[PDB]
Amino acid sequence: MIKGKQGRFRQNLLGKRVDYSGRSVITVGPYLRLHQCGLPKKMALELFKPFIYGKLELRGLATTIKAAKKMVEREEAVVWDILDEVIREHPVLLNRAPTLHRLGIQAFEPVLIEGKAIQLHPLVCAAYNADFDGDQMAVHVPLTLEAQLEARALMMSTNNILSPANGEPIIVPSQDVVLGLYYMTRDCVNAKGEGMVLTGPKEAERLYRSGLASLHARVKVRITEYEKDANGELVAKTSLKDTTVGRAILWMIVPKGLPYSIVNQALGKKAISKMLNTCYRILGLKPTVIFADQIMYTGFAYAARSGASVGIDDMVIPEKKHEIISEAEAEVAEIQEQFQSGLVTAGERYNKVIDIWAAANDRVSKAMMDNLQTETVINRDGQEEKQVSFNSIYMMADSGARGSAAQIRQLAGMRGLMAKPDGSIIETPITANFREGLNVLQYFISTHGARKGLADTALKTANSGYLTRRLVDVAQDLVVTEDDCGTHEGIMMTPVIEGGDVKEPLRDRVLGRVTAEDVLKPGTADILVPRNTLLHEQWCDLLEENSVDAVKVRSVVSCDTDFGVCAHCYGRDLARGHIINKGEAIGVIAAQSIGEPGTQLTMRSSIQVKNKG
Amino acid sequence: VYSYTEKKRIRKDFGKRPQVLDVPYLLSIQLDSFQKFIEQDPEGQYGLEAAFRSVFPIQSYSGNSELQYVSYRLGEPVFDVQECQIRGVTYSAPLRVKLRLVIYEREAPEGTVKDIKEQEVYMGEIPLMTDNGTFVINGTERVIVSQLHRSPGVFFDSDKGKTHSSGKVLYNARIIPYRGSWLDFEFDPKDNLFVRIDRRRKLPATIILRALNYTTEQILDLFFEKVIFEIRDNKLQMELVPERLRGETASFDIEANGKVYVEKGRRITARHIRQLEKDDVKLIEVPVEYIAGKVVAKDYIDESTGELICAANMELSLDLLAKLSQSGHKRIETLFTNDLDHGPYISETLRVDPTNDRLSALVEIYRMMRPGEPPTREAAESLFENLFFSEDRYDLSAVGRMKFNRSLLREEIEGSGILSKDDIIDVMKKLIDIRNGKGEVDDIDHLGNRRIRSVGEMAENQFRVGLVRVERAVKERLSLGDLDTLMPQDMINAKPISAAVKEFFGSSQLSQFMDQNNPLSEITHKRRISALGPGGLTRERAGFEVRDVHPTHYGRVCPIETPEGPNIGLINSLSVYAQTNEYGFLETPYRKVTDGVVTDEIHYLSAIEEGNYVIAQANSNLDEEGHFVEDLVTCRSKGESSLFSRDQVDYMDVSTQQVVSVGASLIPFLEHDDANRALMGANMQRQAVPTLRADKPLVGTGMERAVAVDSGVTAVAKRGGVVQYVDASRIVIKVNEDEMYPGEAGIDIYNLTKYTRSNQNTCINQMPCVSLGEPVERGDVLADGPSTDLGELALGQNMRVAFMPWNGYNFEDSILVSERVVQEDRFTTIHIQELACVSRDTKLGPEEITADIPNVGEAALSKLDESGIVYIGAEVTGGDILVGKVTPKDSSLRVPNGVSGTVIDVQVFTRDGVEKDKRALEIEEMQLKQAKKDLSEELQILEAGLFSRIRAVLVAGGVEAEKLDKLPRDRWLELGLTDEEKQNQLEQLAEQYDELKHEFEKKLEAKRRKITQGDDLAPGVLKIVKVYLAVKRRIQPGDKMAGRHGNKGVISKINPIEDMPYDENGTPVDIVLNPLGVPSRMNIGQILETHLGMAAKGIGDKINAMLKQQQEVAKLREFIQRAYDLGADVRQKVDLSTFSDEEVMRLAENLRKGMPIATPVFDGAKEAEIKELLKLGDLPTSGQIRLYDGRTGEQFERPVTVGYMYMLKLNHLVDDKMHARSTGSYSLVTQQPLGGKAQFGGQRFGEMEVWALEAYGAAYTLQEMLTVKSDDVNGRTKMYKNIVDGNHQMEPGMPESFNVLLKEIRSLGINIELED
DNA sequence: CGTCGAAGAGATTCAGAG
DNA sequence: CTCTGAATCTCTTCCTCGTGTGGTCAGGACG
RNA sequence: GCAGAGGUUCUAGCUACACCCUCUAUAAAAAACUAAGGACCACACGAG
Ligand SMILES: NCc1c[nH]c2nc(N)[nH]c(=O)c12
Ligand SMILES: [Mg+2]
Repeated sequence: MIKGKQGRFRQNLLGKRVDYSGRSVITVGPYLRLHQCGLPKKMALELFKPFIYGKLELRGLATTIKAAKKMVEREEAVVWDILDEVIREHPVLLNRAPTLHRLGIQAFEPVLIEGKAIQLHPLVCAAYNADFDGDQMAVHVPLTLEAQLEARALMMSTNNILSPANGEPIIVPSQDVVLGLYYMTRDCVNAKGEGMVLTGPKEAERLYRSGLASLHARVKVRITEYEKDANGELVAKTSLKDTTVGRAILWMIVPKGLPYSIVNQALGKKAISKMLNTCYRILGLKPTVIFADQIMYTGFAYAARSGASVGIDDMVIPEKKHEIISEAEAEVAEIQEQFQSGLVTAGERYNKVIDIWAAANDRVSKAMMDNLQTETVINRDGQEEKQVSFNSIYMMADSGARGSAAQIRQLAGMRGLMAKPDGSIIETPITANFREGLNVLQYFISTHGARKGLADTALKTANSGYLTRRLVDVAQDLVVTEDDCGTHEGIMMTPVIEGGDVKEPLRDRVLGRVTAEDVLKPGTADILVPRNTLLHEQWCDLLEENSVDAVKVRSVVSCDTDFGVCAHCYGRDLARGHIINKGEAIGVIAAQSIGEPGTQLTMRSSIQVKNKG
Repeated sequence: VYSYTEKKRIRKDFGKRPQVLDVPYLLSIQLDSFQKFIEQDPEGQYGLEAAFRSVFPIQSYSGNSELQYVSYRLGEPVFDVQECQIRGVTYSAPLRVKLRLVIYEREAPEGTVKDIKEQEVYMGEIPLMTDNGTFVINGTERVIVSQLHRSPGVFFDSDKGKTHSSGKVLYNARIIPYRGSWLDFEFDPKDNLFVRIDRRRKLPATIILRALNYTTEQILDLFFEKVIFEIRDNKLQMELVPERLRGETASFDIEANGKVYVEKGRRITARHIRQLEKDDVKLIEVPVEYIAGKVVAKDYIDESTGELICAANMELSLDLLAKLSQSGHKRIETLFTNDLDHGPYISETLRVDPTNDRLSALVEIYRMMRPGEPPTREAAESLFENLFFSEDRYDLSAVGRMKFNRSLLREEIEGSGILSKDDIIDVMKKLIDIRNGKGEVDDIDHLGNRRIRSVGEMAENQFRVGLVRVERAVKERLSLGDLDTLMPQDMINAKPISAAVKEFFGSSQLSQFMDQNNPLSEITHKRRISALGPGGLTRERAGFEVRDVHPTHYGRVCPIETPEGPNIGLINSLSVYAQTNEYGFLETPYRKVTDGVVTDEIHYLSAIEEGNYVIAQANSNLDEEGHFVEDLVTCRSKGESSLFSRDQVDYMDVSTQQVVSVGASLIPFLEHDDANRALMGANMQRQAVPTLRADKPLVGTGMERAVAVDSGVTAVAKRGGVVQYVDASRIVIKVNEDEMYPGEAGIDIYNLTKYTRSNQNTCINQMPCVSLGEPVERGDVLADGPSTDLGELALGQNMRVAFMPWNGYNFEDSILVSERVVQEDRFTTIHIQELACVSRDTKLGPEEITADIPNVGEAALSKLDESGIVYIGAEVTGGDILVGKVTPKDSSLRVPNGVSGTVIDVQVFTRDGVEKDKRALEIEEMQLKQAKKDLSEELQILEAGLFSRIRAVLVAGGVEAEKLDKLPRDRWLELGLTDEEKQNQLEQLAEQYDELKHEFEKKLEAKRRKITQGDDLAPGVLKIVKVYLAVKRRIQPGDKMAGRHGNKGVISKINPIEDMPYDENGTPVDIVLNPLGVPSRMNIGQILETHLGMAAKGIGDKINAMLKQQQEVAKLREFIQRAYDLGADVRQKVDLSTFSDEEVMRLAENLRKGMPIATPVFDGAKEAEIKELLKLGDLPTSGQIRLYDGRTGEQFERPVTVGYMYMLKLNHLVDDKMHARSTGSYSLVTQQPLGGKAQFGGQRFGEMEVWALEAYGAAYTLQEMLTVKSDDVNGRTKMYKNIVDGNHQMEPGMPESFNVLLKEIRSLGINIELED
């Protein structure tokens, strides 16, 4: 009764169950801003009972606590009015069940709703990794004044935009808004309203709502592109830029500081995330929360008007597939006849069969992809012209909304070669897709992989949990207590290449840290950057011009402060783009950020030059 | 031809492959298995009799007293299923055993017994199995899942890899008995055989051989080929056989008769060995350097001093050889050691052997078996012969003998159950062969090595355990008591056998609670076979190759359905056609194939017999003449599909759905979606709560008319005839003349079970499906059960579904639902819930049940009668008072918060001795009157039927009908009926009727007594009252809703009807799904089911339009015939020209809602037929129509998909999820929340949430999560006053859990304190 | 009426040659 | 011959929240 | 409970952290003050 997961140390001392709690299922909750979340009335009444008693006593409605309890149980009209007072500016903590990393438990401002489900802003349904297939979040309440202020200055959903693991944003638009934006930012070579001149976005939105011009149409518009080139000043330039009606409508949503070279492209998913990141970088936080809240409204509203549905005719089966199948059968038959003649060995024939089947699978996949994306053909007011497809299955893959080319390979082309439970590749691959019928044997073979993948969940999670626990309890005590070690030595940093393209440039690893010795310009005896200056984006851009490969960087391994790392030795906080404050608990942050990707992580001649040089 | 109910709604069927074998009775695995456990077997094998035989010899040790079992029978059950469910007493039957006791004379084993004592004794209370295969234990329906455990016998593992960390393989053998101790032979890296019993410490293998009276010479001869040397004056000439020389390098040049064949230092070739054999030379010369390295075979002694020259199994010594040479033993023997082939793994083990005699080996065995126990010359002997060679302490089953003799390549099947001396050495030789290279290891996961154990075998084993305990008692009693002084009942006790059977049935890892969420959940739960339980593997001990699906699962078990989570792949469900062998293994039917023609007679093939054969595939086109139509047919020979010729095959699959389970076979277009999603599609059907108005599936597989009938929900008529009187609670059928017995046939009555609580708080209701005068055929459904329409499984309700994003209200898995769904009440399910108030007998006086509740108002007592019981029919809500119970100085039962239902019935149980109150008297009198009315109504209707039968004979024999009317109808005996063959039958009928009257006048009193008698109860309770609430849960944002194909998601908004999108004609859709879930998770079947549903509803709309206006019957008939033909060839081919043109107008009514469509799983409808069906009506071929936005009113570009999809409502409703609490009861460790459940609780601020708090800078909120909120006796009571005061302060205190840990360490002899 | 499998570190075992 | 490493035996731990059912000592007289 | 005693009520209500009132031998005129006994094990389920 001391040791183990049942003992005191891990059941009653660390994880104490708490009062003022709750639980419910999740709902889309789209309308509430990303700083607020829904809450059923029948739950917020029970959570905030002492506050209601106190407010009733202040009003004089209840002489004693007994009468207050009676009137609370009555659920009459006065009680709801009181509840709409203690709920005004009282954050609550929406905590997901398996909180792997720091963003698991966030704060929200309640908005009372009827029903019996907890709503949730869609843009934060990614950090939680919370689906909507009946997931269950628990609601906590901060009681003391300090707790209320903390759940406002640290935990509000508008305060942690960038994840602590990496600087990239964590509120990237996920499924429907991204598809809507992608369908908005496109072009059909001939749609009504082509070649016209538009006064501005205020007029483009009207010309589209009237139905006089289609959403996609190459036109000429004028745009007031605001520039921050003057330090602290907004320079307004207006040039007649050529773009689509859909892109022009999207211009009004974006703030003024950003340039126009972002909303002009096809706007997949990574483009949207980069747009948010640049907005945060060059505009701050306050004008980025509004932008990220407005982008979801536009994306939903123009994915609803799209009617992006999936039909059987979408998943085209390439015509070349039958011929490819026949020729692959002929090649495997030739190898079989050779083996029956004793020319080749069993293993050699097996390897040849595997290789030719892989080649045929790649060939049929290429044929299907080329018949899926390009094959759209329309008129340009004259002869026929080529244009990227509008197939819904293709639009859900190019935009990155949901699914990649690998899954579509399983929907139209052949499934490929499947693995036996012991790790071997079966000789005959499954030559049937999902749109077509799947045979009995080709399904009994397929069930092996599904069973193995589903059984690996119950071990991947069980091992990642233990690794995370060990990593948490090994650091567990690192806190940035001193502002400057004053040391000199720091570990070297160089780009890492395996022989292909550069895996990580020096502009990626070094950014966010502090140099050890004075980095020198390629022209010798020239100190480009001092020895103890932090490296932000305006410095990394300079480092690109001079093209320096080796830069010394101070790191927490060479710091000399006992019982805690330095502030300079740790570099950028990676959550807010400023030097880490004196005190932040960095011991647990790293353990959580390393043990978090442990769920999706898989548990298991002549060298030709790349380029001239 | 078609049955009458088949003609009511005949389902359009797809499919091209004509099935041959109808699906068997689904539950026939449990019913038959239990039928072999209580039914009499003169054979007495695997029967209650086969269990008695072994434990019934009864012999007092040298006491000349004998008792033998003779016969047994089961008494009539005291209570029926219905009458025992309410009382909670197990549905049991007394076990009466006849025992014969005889007394011999003193010291006369052969002498005749002086007297015979025979009587019938009552022992045990064995339960019984209901008609559906469910055991009743304590008023709760319980089902016992079959187990799948490693079969008794012998297995040779390999233990490849990690052992010894040097790339070596350690072969091992085990002898697993059915009841006994495991015996394991295991090799070692040093190549020494080691015997290990019961997983104890190791032991050299020869030790267990020495214990079997085996000499060293015998042991050596039993494992090796001896090479014979003969002393000669010719350089010690030796006999060399070429076969042994094969595989040996030429140590020295080999010559015979002065001619050299194989050169020295050259590897001997097979050609060289062949020419040696051709020369047929026997003796070959050998240097003395080759014999010295040869280990001797037999002990050689000198005849002068008598002592032994060289010991056997001793390496030859040249000086020892010289002593042997001078002694002159004409024959010299050595064993043929050959590291390549005949590895000497016995000689080295014998060197390791520490003993030399049998007694020493037995002493070592006793020392190892029982450590710390001093040896004894007799104790070891008894223990060794008891461990293995004892009939009682070791028993291999007949299946064990079969498997053990098959693995050893024997010929016989039946043999002794105890291990034999030769069997052990045969196992040893097989292991040595495995090591040498011959033979192969056996795969554990092979489904030919895991038998199935149903309920009957487990019950028999438990009965045997009870029997051996009672036998140990009775034998000891028989020795002490004087002979023939008492009846044989006194020596035996019923309870020891009972507390052994009832313990198994009640509490076990296999006697699981039965879930009744659906007619399919019951079916798939009585079929599930699990590998857990006693004698099986646990979750922690479960590896990863066991969970994987073996190649030998094809047709024997479902490769799709397995519960996710911890026990994944361990509880796989049985297939649809698989039927258990006689030994326990699994069998799957196949069709016998002659040289060219595939016959009709089918064969059941075992798990191992399937291997050596070649089996064709169900998707093999046939000419209907029996010959295959192509030249190359795919098959499955060695677990690897390939192509073969027509003449090679000799077996084909019986059907196309024989691989999948029952539930997984209900998914239409199953083959189109990935197995990962079908695994959840088959797991989200057994959780679909039954709705209010059950609706047939617009697109179903075709196995819906076989799950409703085969389960128990429906009420199939067992006799054919006509319906005489239907009603909402009873159906009376008048049987025909031929189908009825000549005497006492009468008529048949079915009683329908009205609203009764199920094990999952869902309603169980029966609704009539017929009308007066409608003929009813044999084996036909006429009582639709819960979630069942027209005898066709119907779990959900088909809904018009459109795939499109709608303003984010169906974001990533949400499901938008129109107001039209709630308005039609298409998903408002019933939820019957049961409450119970108990009146205990505490000190200071028992509690009162009265209605005089102190300190309560007049409002609460309005809903209470005089006796303190709520009126049957009131509408109670949360917090209302149900029954009044005042504790002896307010403990009255109250409705739990949130529940708002109507009381449907109240049943009051009273203990004998205490007085029944007024309400109890009212209930008892009501039940008595109802019982009398039932016994009178049955007689009135039966008399009507019987007298109707009597008139058939009364008109045969020249008897006028009017005179029979003149005399009283009840008694026609006044007239003299003409003598005939029917007069005697009628007189027998009348006499049986009179005897029946005398029987009823006693059964009435029996029922009177049964209702009136005070029922038994737990000790210390006076009366217990049960109150039933019937809530009607509606649909709500948050309630789960899942399709059949594996798509799930909660409802997000109940949109008003006008806001929904609508097609051109004006009909608004009812559900708006999110398409973005289809490409990521390949469940593409559902997109290909919506089109079929839309086609079906389009044909339904066309039929409805033809019906709404008056139309000639021929118009409807020709259109429906066209619809049923539908282009591509199908198996069904149903004709409408034979219908009488009046059943067509009824079929049209049953089809106007939309014609159902069948689709067998793996030969379903091709997309061409779907396109043709779509073109049969009007809807566009592609399957997408131009919707219109509801709010804006504009048009939707890129037209979207519309159609009808079957959508179940999962029972994970949101009303059972919200829990939030502020303050309440605390635990012993003062961790206040006490655990979120029915009792108040706070969600656990778990270990990871503390880290998530520490990652931020938040510490004050962490402190308030850890001290004030959770456990601080001076913190909670302080801040509860601070908050209501107005200031939100904090005081940490220090958690009580730490003051508990301090005590739990201080009480350990360790002083832990705090400084200051 | 109280009352009498796995898998890995580590600590035993244990060993081999110059 | 005495550590040298080299087998060999023994103790440890193997996610994290919920939703629910059912079953259960200790130790029966005893004066 | 100013100390002792009694107490409206809005379970019980000088301690649970408690608290207040009136009164002088014993209960009766009055408003403001609080939140309680719930262990272990098997089976099934859901999500990450
Ligand atoms: N229970 C009697 C009574 C009435 N008012 C009271 N006020 C206080 N502070 N305490 C009490 O005990 C009472
Ligand atoms: Mg989910």
